[PDB]
Amino acid sequence: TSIMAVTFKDGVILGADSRTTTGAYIANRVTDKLTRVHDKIWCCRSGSAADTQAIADIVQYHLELYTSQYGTPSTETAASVFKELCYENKDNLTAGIIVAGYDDKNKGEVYTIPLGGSVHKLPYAIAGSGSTFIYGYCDKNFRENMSKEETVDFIKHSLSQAIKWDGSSGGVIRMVVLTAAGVERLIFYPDEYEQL
Amino acid sequence: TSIMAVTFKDGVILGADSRTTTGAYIANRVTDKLTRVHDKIWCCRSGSAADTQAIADIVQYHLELYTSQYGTPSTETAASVFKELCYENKDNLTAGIIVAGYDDKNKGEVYTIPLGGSVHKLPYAIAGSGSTFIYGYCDKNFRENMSKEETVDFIKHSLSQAIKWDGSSGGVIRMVVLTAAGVERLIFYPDEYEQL
Amino acid sequence: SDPSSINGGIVVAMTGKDCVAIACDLRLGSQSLGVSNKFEKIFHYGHVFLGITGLATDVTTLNEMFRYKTNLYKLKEERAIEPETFTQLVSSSLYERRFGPYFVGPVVAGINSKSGKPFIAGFDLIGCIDEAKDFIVSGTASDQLFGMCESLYEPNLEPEDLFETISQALLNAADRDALSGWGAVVYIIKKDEVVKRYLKMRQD
Amino acid sequence: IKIATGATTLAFRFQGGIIVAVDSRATAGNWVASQTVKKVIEINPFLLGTMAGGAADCQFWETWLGSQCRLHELREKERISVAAASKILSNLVYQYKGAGLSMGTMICGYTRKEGPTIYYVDSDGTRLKGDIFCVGSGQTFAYGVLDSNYKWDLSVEDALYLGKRSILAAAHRDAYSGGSVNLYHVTEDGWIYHGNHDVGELFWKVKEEEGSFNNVIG
Amino acid sequence: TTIVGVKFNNGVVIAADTRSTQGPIVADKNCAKLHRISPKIWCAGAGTAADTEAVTQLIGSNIELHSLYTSREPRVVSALQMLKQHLFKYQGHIGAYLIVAGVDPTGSHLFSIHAHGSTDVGYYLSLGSGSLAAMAVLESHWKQDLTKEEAIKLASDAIQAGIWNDLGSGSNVDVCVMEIGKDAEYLRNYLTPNVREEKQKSYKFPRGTTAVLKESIVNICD
Amino acid sequence: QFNPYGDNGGTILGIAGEDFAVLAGDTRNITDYSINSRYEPKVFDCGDNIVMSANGFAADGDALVKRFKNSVKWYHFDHNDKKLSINSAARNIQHLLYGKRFFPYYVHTIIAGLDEDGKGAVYSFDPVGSYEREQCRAGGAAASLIMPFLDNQVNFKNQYEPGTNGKVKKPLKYLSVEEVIKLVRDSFTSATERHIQVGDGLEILIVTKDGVRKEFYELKRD
Amino acid sequence: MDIILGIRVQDSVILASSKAVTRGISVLKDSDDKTRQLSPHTLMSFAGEAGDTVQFAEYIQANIQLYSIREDYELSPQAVSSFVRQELAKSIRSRRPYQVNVLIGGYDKKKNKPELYQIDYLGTKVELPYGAHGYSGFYTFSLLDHHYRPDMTTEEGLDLLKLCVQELEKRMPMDFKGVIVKIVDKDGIRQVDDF
Amino acid sequence: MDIILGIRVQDSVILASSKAVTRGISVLKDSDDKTRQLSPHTLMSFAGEAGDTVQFAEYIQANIQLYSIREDYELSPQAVSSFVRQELAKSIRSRRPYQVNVLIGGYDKKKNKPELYQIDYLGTKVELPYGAHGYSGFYTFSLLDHHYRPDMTTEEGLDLLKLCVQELEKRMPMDFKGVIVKIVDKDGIRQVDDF
Amino acid sequence: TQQPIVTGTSVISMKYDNGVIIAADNLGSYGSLLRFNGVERLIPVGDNTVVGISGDISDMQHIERLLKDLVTENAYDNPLADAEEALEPSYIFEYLATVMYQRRSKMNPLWNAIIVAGVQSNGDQFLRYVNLLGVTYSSPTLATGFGAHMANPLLRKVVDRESDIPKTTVQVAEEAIVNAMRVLYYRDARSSRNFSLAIIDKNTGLTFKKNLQVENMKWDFAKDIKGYGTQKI
Ligand SMILES: *[C@@](C)(CO)[C@](*)(O)[C@H](CC(C)C)NC(=O)[C@H](Cc1ccccc1)NC(=O)[C@H](CC(C)C)NC(=O)[C@H](CCc1ccccc1)NC(=O)CN1CCOCC1
Ligand SMILES: *[C@@](C)(CO)[C@](*)(O)[C@H](CC(C)C)NC(=O)[C@H](Cc1ccccc1)NC(=O)[C@H](CC(C)C)NC(=O)[C@H](CCc1ccccc1)NC(=O)CN1CCOCC1
Ligand SMILES: *[C@@](C)(CO)[C@](*)(O)[C@H](CC(C)C)NC(=O)[C@H](Cc1ccccc1)NC(=O)[C@H](CC(C)C)NC(=O)[C@H](CCc1ccccc1)NC(=O)CN1CCOCC1
Ligand SMILES: [Cl-]
Ligand SMILES: [Cl-]
Ligand SMILES: [Mg+2]
Ligand SMILES: [Mg+2]
Ligand SMILES: [Mg+2]
Ligand SMILES: [Mg+2]
Repeated sequence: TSIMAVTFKDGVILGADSRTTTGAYIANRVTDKLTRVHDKIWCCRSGSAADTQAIADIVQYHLELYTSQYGTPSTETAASVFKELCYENKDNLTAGIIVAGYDDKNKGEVYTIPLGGSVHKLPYAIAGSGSTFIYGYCDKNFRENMSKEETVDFIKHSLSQAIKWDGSSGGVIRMVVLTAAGVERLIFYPDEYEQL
Repeated sequence: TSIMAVTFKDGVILGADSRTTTGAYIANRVTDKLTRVHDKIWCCRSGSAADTQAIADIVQYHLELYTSQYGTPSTETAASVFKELCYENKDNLTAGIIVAGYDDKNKGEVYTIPLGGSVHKLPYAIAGSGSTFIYGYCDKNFRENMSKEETVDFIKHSLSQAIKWDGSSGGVIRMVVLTAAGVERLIFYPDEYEQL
Repeated sequence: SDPSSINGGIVVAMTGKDCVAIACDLRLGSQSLGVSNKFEKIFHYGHVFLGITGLATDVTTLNEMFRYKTNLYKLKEERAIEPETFTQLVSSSLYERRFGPYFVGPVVAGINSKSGKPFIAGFDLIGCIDEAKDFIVSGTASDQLFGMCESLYEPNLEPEDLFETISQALLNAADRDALSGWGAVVYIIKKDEVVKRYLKMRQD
Repeated sequence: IKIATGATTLAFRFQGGIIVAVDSRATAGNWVASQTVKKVIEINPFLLGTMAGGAADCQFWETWLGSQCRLHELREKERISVAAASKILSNLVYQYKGAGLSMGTMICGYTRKEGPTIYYVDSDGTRLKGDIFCVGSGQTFAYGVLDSNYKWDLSVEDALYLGKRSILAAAHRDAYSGGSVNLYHVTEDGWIYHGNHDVGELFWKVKEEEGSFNNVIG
Repeated sequence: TTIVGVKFNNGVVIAADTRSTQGPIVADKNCAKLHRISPKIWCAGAGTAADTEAVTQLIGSNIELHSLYTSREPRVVSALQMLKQHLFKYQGHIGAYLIVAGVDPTGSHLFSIHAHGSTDVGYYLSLGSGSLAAMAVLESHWKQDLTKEEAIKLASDAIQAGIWNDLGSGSNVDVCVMEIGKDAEYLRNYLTPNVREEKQKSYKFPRGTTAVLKESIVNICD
Repeated sequence: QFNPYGDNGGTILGIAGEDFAVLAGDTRNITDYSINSRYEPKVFDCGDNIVMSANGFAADGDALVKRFKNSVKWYHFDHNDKKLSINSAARNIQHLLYGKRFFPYYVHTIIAGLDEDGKGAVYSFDPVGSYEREQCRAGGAAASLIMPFLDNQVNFKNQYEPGTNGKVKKPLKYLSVEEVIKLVRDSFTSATERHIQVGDGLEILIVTKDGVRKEFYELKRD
Repeated sequence: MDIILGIRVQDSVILASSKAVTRGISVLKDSDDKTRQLSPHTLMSFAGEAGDTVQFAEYIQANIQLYSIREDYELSPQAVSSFVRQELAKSIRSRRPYQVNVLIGGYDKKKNKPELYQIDYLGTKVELPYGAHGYSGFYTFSLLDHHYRPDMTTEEGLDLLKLCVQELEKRMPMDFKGVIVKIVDKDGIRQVDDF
Repeated sequence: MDIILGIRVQDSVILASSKAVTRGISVLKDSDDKTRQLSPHTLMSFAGEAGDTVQFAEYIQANIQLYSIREDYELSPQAVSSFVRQELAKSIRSRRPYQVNVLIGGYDKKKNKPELYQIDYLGTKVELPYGAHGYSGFYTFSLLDHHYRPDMTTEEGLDLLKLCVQELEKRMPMDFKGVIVKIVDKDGIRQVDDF
Repeated sequence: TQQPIVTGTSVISMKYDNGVIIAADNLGSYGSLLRFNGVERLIPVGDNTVVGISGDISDMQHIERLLKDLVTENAYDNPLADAEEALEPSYIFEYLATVMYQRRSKMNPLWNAIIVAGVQSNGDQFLRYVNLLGVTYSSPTLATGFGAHMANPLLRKVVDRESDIPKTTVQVAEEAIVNAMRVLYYRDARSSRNFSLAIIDKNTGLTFKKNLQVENMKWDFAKDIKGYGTQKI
């Protein structure tokens, strides 16, 4: 996997590749790693496909029950539920999750949750095996309060490089845009991003 | 280690950090990883400090004996001697070496020699533990036939990022410039490169 | 220390024209040491026949278990259990011990009393059903039995002919296996009569 | 690969020379590879060797032994002693000790100076002179019949039967022993072969005539 | 095993080979790997044979009770959810690799499930030892907007690739077609391209060949 | 760690008649669950009316055959073009195999031909050089399936004369070349059904005083 | 770890059990009785892991004696052997199994027949004319296979047994310090003091 | 494996060695002589790894006999023991060491004194009044420590030895099939046939 | 005893009526890192043979040097080096197979899988495989690594047996190879889009095609795929 989430002026954008592997075999070349846990709280999944699915399903259940009782949960609240599961079951899980959401008060927020189950709030986050190859690129090119089009290009160029160098990453580049306007899904195919 | 060598208009430039580690302890913070095997054929050393020193010493001996008999050796010839040692003793060595040299006919050339002992001629090369974090950056920013000042900036910015993210890299950035003019040594300190 | 090959033994079952046959060797050993030449591996509950190979303690235990369950079945249902139903019972019972299984290779054989159709089936140690038209094999000489049955078998054999085919399949398979032999028994099963024959074989 | 196979071999000294008796079965795990294996190696017309452990190791080196014995008598103009022949083999395998040879054999012969002689030779270097030896997976079963019925003053006929009956006892109980029985009688003038006997037919024949094996229905 | 699933215009089709192994030995030459969870939800199974049958029957039972309780026809996502949560709980120890497909009031669906509890969505899928051979065919010949007849052809061709090129797969091709608004049609032995040739000789023995020690009539009656 | 051995599957079969001998083998070559070749011969004419096959690890098998063929060539040079008898070839092969006792050829070797009396002869070897002459021998993956069938049909084991109370055995007799080929074909079609590593094709080499003849038959390719 | 033998003859069952108890390089005792009376006409000998053997034998003994008091009736050898088998069959899949092998010699008073049962630690039961556990069978079975007749007397059975012990004393590596012999018949259980 | 004992008395050295040869669960022989005469007044007993024992003993025997012929003179027990020690000392650092333990009993004709040397497979030499190898010492030393006197006769030494063999036969787990006893004195080497 | 470091993935090949085709991608992987992108793994020997190599790249470069030296050695004292006594595919293969088996027998293998494709002097097609174990086999289609699992099934649909070879044209055979390389790019995690392809024909000789790309790929359907089961958005 190569995944990332980036905050910008109008909100936040999640990005991911579409590759799922069993050793060197690609079990799924059109995987959707960007998954909804609430209307405007999404997550990027990396690590075990089984573990990350089971976790995301439980979080979605918790946030649905939260909403019925206490109204719309914060992005911080969603990250806390993820953390609780990842931390308390650290011995039996292999899950690297990035939580991203849009509030009206707090605007775009990004929380990353590595293997151990720690939580880290950041302006942007990268994760997955392919992220290693773009730490330098992302650090040099990230700016706060970017526009939607700038942020889309940043994610596109970043994941393009991650895919190029990482054998465990590839396929299409999926993106999910979270703003006050609503939820927008984007997709970018090899013929476009490879020749960037 | 973080090391690299980059060809440009007037010749080639070698670049390296200055960190030597024993586990997490820094045994030497001012190491010189750029080493001369001939007047205008140098190498970047990564991997085992003992192995790479022993190899470079043998190559320097072979090229000195070559010069006494057959005159100045090519950069390709130097890379071949390195390869021969690394390939035939692959079971007992841990050495990632980049060979760089300046001919008048061939101009600047760069050969990289990974663990297995294979040889790869390239426009530029990166190696060492810290190189992983700048594959994306270097691929996006490298251009052929750069100027001396452009190439120095490229190496400086690249190794700056490699040092920033890699715990096994750090200290000063050493550089060696190989042109028709001669041999020039450069050094860049933390206060400069960190805040790039 | 491989539970399925400590005691040794084999079972084979075949279908014919309006009949079925099931046969087994009589050996029980402790690895190289032969211990008993009277250890029968075929049991019956009403008109349904069950052969069991593998670890002898589990063979004995499972027979006692299926006797238990088929006796209660009959008391509540007021009728004898049929082969198809019994096959499912065996499968359920084995899978109940999925993560601590009985080390066995059971084989069901019988004729449905209502339809008159010949029926055989085989299982693995965790209860996977292997239904077959032709034949089923089990035991330490299963490879040998597969080879004999696949060449010797033909469809719609008469009881007297079927007897010779299954007997020869068992005998020659058992002689190429160290842990099988020491006697043999063959059941020939018709709609309303069952004949049991002991075979003469080499005792080494 | 699998060199560790089962067997029952015996050899004993008596008034009329030496009896050698062996089974014929070879196994690769539970799989019966052969029922017709020759486990007596005819080293020369006067010397016999038994196969137990590695089949190849026994075949190869006891054939090699026959070559050394032929060279001895060409140079010395005299028959080689059983002692000297056995020691050539034991010294040889001792050189290979640790490498992984697998051997348990009885070297049998009858000479003037020695009389009937048996040496147990083994792949870890052991060389033992003795009157009765039994080797293989079924050696214990055969020993029981031998010990209880053995006497020095046995006739040639009765001694041949005893060796045959002892192998049968092992063939019956030991799973890795059986097939057929090969008999040999070693005299001062050379060995005499006393035929191949299928255990299947032999068992039923002995059961009826002897009254033994009542536990078995026949 | 080789198993596949292919979506088409008005529904979905799944297929499977019929070989069952026990080491290098073929235990069953004509076993059924297509399972019915509900009337219009079917499942192709690879991996541990007992586990695929057991897990599919358990979820099928609970799906039936659920359908009766809710007075509704069962949904594929319910079977998917119940299967994956069961498999996840057992941490891969239940070796069931499934292709779940069917039609329900929501529409037509095609999923795969792995032993550890991960699920995937797709228009074409393949599982089992011969999945690479089958996937090679699917990647070569699949297109959008397949008809019923085209999907059956593609699915069976993918299974054939497994039959011929994978030693784990063989014998026949089973198919099940689930079309919207129609009953699901289970096509047992849709193709039989591995018929055994006539033997050179009959091995029927003369009667009395086998030596017999004892005969006795067995009492099966009360 | 590097493992210098592999398993290329396949099975072979040698039968000896009165004035002839056959050495058969399937033409399939495999690694794990993949097919490498559907037609890769492993039964060879080595000269002097000797046919040979070394089944198991194909690299060791080809090396052995190659060394034996070379041994035959030098036997002619050193001994005035004398014909290498089948028994002499057998002893020579023992020394080839045992020469690598501590790093063995991972193969089961079978040779066939005619003895010095003109009678059919088959010799079989274990991986380290123990050998034996036999009327009948199957080797390789499906040996366990084929061999007990041969015992029953060639050597008439467990078959007694009808009506004789199992007292009189069925008498041994030589089979014709036609009857032997029938048994070979039926042996391989049965092994093909139940063993995954056996199939594709069957190549038989028949040896008479006239020379070495070949016959080929198709097998199931699944 | 030792020698327990059993022979069923015409009118009785004879059990022979070694007297040695060894721990390390020391024979701690040379007069150990490796048997328990389960009922007046049923005797059980045992061999296996230290501690487990006696603990198991006495546990069985207690259960059979409890049954006898409750019903005022003696269980048949077949019934006792089945009970013992089931206990071992339970044991083998427990957290810590009983590593005990047993022989059960009994005289059935209803059938007027002697009966010998062999049960290993896995719960593997067989009825036999003669039986053994451990390596003992490897030596004696060929002798019994030969000399054993089904119509033998008790005295003939004792001579056949002596022959077995002699072969064991000759060919076995360990010194097992002789055997205690006990006879089970219609009149109950008694010990042979001079063997 | 097993029992080699040695006792040095006033005027002689007595060596006792077990007769059993065991391989697996079978006693292959019960009359094995675990000793070689190195010279007319020097005897060596041995125990250890199968094959190595005899191969080593005979190799030493050959070397000492070669010396005797060359010099027309018998080497002293002390000289022979030193030679034997050195060979074992070389062996222990070889590719495959001799796993053999020995006792060397000899009568020095120049000193008119009996001498007993104990040498293990490492090349560890000690001169002793009494000695043993393996587990044998664990049983007998306390007996010898008590009953042994330095001025004993040969007959008194044989009785002391009988007492040791009796304790071994009582407490040792394995049956070693008795011992062959040999005496070394001024008149040379002889065997006690009835023990 | 070795472990491979820089590796090359599948090599695929097949026979057609007048010759053979062989292909392999231009990637040198360093574990999961796709480190080197300009690696040629098809190496021509003369004008009638092409050796396709997968596995360890350092060992591949060694074999390149051996083949290059073989051509030099064959030309020594050989007036017919460019005619009757030129190097044949069968000569080149047997040499490599000898070397591979000798190296495995010294427990120091060349960690490669090799396919030698070419046309003999009499016009016969040559196609044979050899690997680190010294194992050799021939078939109308041959492939290494993932190619064995995914390419062979596709290529065997064209040429399923010997009799299908005269019926298969160079246009059809090349189409199947190019299709197979696309499937490998879809499904092999250590593959690249860029590859090389070589045709050895008995009439038109050796045609070596560099810098080919996988094209006409299907990715559009990916946009319709949402979630992993229940998700609708
Ligand atoms: C990139 C690939 C790596 O960062 C991404 O992180 C993606 C994340 C997506 C899918 C959400 N990760 C994967 O694709 C993931 C890689 C992986 C593998 C193993 C452990 C952790 C991560 N792949 C999987 O989870 C696959 C998905 C299947 C094919 C649908 N599952 C496996 O590979 C299973 C997992 C078993 C397991 C191992 C350790 C911890 C948890 C689960 N493994 C196998 O099936 C083993 N396989 C059997 C055949 O022999 C080769 C090995
Ligand atoms: C960066 C750091 C990594 O890519 C660079 O490559 C530099 C290259 C420069 C020095 C030319 N590499 C190192 O600094 C190198 C890291 C390393 C360590 C071990 C194996 C390979 C690479 N460091 C060293 O070589 C140090 C140099 C000493 C401190 C002067 N040596 C060690 O760490 C030694 C090496 C022993 C060794 C192991 C395996 C292969 C070859 C040699 N290791 C130790 O002393 C072990 N140490 C003992 C105390 O307990 C902690 C471990
Ligand atoms: C293709 C054909 C192969 O991958 C398919 O995937 C099919 C799937 C269909 C049948 C649902 N798979 C099999 O046929 C499967 C392959 C297999 C084997 C072993 C483990 C996993 C998968 N075969 C089986 O499941 C057989 C079914 C038999 C033939 C009825 N079962 C066995 O081989 C069992 C394995 C049982 C098991 C227990 C615990 C964990 C995993 C599996 N093995 C035996 O019976 C072997 N042995 C025989 C002697 O008695 C002791 C057990
Ligand atoms: Cl996923
Ligand atoms: Cl340094
Ligand atoms: Mg990629
Ligand atoms: Mg048998
Ligand atoms: Mg037997
Ligand atoms: Mg097949």
